[PDB]
Amino acid sequence: PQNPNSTYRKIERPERHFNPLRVPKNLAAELPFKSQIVQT
Amino acid sequence: EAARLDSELKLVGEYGLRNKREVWRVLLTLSKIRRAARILLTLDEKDPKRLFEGNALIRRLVRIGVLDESRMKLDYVLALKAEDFLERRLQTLVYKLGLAKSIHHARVLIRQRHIRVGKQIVNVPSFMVRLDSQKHIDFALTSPFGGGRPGRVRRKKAK
Amino acid sequence: AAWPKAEDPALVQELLDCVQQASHYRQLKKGANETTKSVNRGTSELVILAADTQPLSIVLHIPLICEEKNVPYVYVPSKVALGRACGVSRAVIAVSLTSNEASDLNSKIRALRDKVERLA
Amino acid sequence: GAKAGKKVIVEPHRHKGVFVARGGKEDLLCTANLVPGESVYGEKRISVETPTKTEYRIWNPFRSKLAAGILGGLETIYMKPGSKVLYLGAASGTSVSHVADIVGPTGAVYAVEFSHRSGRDLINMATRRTNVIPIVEDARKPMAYRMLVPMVDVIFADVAQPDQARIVGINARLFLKQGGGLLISIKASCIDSTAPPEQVFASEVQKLREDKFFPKEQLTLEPYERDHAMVSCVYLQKEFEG
Amino acid sequence: TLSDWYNIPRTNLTPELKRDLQLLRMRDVVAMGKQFFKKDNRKDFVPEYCQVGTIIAGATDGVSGRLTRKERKRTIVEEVLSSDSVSKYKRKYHEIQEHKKSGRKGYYKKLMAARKR
Amino acid sequence: RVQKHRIYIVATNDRDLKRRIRKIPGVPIMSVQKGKYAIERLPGA
Amino acid sequence: PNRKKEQRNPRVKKRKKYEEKQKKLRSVKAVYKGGEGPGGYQGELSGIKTNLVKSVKL
Amino acid sequence: MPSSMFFEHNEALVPPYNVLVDTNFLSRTVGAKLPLLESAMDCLYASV
Amino acid sequence: FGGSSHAKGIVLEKVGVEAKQPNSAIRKCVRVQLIKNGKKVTAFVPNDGCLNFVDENDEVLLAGFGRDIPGVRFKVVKVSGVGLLALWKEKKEK
Amino acid sequence: MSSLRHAIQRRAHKERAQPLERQRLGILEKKKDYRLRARDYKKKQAVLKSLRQKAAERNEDEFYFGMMSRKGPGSALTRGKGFTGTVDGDRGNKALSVETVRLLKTQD
RNA sequence: AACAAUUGGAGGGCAAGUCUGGUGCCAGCAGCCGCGGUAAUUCCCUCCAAUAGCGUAUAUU
Repeated sequence: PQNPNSTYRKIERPERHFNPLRVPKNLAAELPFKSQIVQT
Repeated sequence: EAARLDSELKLVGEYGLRNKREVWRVLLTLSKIRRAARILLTLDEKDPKRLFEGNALIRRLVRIGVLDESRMKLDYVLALKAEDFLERRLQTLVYKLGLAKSIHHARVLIRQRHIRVGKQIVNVPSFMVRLDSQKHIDFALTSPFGGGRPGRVRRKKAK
Repeated sequence: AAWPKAEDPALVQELLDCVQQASHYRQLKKGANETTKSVNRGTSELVILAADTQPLSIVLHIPLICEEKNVPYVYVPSKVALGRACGVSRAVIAVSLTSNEASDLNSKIRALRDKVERLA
Repeated sequence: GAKAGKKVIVEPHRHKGVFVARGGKEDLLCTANLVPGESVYGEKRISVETPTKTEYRIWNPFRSKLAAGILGGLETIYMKPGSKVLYLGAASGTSVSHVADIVGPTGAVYAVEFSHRSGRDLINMATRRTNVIPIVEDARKPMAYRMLVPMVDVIFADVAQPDQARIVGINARLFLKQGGGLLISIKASCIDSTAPPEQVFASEVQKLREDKFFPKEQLTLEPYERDHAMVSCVYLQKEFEG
Repeated sequence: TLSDWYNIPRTNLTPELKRDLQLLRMRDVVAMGKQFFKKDNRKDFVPEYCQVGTIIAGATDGVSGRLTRKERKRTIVEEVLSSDSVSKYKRKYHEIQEHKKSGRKGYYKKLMAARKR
Repeated sequence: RVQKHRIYIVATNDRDLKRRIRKIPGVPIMSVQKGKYAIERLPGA
Repeated sequence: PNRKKEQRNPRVKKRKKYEEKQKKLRSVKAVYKGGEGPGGYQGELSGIKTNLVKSVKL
Repeated sequence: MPSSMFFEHNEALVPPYNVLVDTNFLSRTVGAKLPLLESAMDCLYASV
Repeated sequence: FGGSSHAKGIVLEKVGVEAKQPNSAIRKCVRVQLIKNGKKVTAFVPNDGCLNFVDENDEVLLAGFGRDIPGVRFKVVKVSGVGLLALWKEKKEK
Repeated sequence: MSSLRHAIQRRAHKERAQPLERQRLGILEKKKDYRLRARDYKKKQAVLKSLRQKAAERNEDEFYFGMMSRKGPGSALTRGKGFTGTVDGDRGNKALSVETVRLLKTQD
């Protein structure tokens, strides 16, 4: 009288990483000089 | 406090003891002996009870080998500490006389009936061994280390 | 060359007795070569030599390294008395005796080289 | 560990004339060889040329109390290239060779020893080096070599005597400058064998202090020795060079 | 050149000497737990005055305390590369790489293929 | 002096100095409680 | 409350407690632990630090 | 860290005990009429 | 309550069994009829599990404290002769 | 109290994984992974909020002397397909003169 | 997994559980209680003290 989804299992969690900070083209184009995003 | 905890932990670690009760016991007997030496020092020299009584006390502590036989003065018997008594106890004489590999092995080899002291065999590791009786600490006769039968594991090994 | 000559009125006797007790506590390096190893390695707490050496040059070398390591040395006048003081059945010509952290033997070494310091 | 032929670079130490040789798995305190190509007592040493010439004798804290103090974390050692050092208790001239390597060609080490045999090895080493003088006399009689020693900057003291502060006392009252360096190795088992070593060290410091020195620091040499102290003090002033 | 340190010259800083200086600030990783060192975290590890020497000879040790012809190598880094535990370096390195590829981008790319399949 | 050598027993009574050298470890404080003396942190008698 | 096999014997518990507090005093202060051993001074193992002054001003 | 310390236990103090005396203590023992060497002697049981 | 050290009592009302917090002092305190004094004092049952053992009308021994309601002063030690901690552990029945 | 707590009253409670159908879809975020993507999104939107307040509250007639030694972000018309919103940086490459390239090609 | 050492205290971690507060995603107190499952499950502790002894209450010195 059992269910297989009901049993406790081991949970494997890789370390969560997220994508970097994605500023839009027009915002980064229209923001002033001391803060202008400098990407090579 | 903490000075007593590190002090008595140093005593229960230097010499292989089971609790702090034996430490307090040894400091109690040293308190009585050192007390008697103090109240003998209260009188002058040529007070004949300081001469004969203090002479008898330093002869008894030379005889049980706590006070070293070189120094013969009641100030030098005031200057004692509990590592002298624990250094004179039987367990530490088993280890310092090298019958045992460690001090806890020495207390095992005393509650275990493997050692004798002279004619007696001694179960108590708190036995205040006399300086004259220091040399005759050895293994007991029916033990596997003093001849005799080779004991349980080798009996079940031969069978 | 035996200018730290120990005196037969019981200073020799306390030296040889402490030799025997260190022999029973296994704190004892016997013979000139093993004495030399203990002094050069710096384990040595005190060192006795024997002035009854038939050429004494063969033990004259260790007062140098004992002066370098600053350990007290003293001569007893009989290598046979030193030899059965050790318990060897041969003649021990020069003996060195070390110490540990906690022993009444270490106390006896301390008082003994206090007397050797009263000589030198 | 420090095998013969391992590559090991040399950088200066914090002191004047003392060097430290860092290798892959170890480091080695070392001085500069005054007479190149010659080891004194059979020690490892380091050769390097300018970018034949440069040579660095490796210095042992087990055979030298002063190396035990420099690896023991001493503030100053008072000795520099150009100093005058009065070494007391100079057995065989080994640490006298390292002090002579510190004060260098323009310095002067005044080695004093009582024994004639260490006198002879001292005359061998002190015949090889020309800044060390050999003096074989009693350190308890400074008026024997008062014709030999001028006013020195530093006194190093390594004697195994019970009257060590008195010996260094009269030697400083004849030969040590106004505001002089003093660096004493102390063996508590040699002064008082039945007393605790901190109390022996503090009592010897007090005997220097009523002998009118000024103790700057004390350190105990105890990963390398047992019950040994190194006391660094300064004669008649609070600050060293005056 | 220092005038009171007996003319140790200034560091003729070459890329091999700079590798050796890096190895000397990194000797704790070299002896992989078997020997730990004085933690020396200064920012600029290159000193002002250095001089690359070799140990010559102890007059009591010549049997075991002496490098051989196939071991008197040219740099400290070549000595460390000559020694053992190089596969131990690579083993610990792939523990670290297997932990730094944990959930980064091949993981999420596998998730996208798993959903789209 | 006690901070330098740390051998001594300090015989004091004031809360200022007794509280000052309860901060540095392993020193005994001897006081006088009106009929006899007292020892704070010497683990002997 | 679930207790330990080391807590079962008080003598074993003070033995394992002294071994740890002998271990921690190695980390803090400097213990002698013998002079030069067999090999005879392979250098100052565990580094040399030049700025550090570990001494009591007096 | 000073010699002869085992985790806030000075093993370096052993009889004959040294004792720095303060002005507070000399005032309060001449006030408590309690002689100094004999009562330090009596509270430590050891030569000071 | 300074003449005797332990006082017997009747559990009168389990005060605040309808509370929400499982180990708050409201749920822990119990109204007690003191036998010899006749007063009604409330006392801290030290657990909600022990509160499941403290029943109505039962003879209950109480003691003091020593140091959510600072001011309730006594403490339930026994229920019907058996100690309440020995009831909390599985030592004894009642 | 902590002394008045049993050992079954300290049992860790077990987190439940996904059904085997959803095992394709991934990790069941429970509270930790939710807090990681929530704090990461809050940080991103906080930085974008500060940058929108920059671009809104910027001064059009501003002058810096780095504008005489930098090339600006341009527009979609001056940059075209190679338009990101950013300012390019220097790789350290340079147009190298003809004498020194003669030196480098005698070496080559 | 035994020939089966205790008595006190301090602290950490935990659910598709519960309860409460409130200008989302926070915080609180707390949790033997969770979807299934009881021949079902095999999962989480560290430190301090005394230690065949120890805790607690009042009188207290």
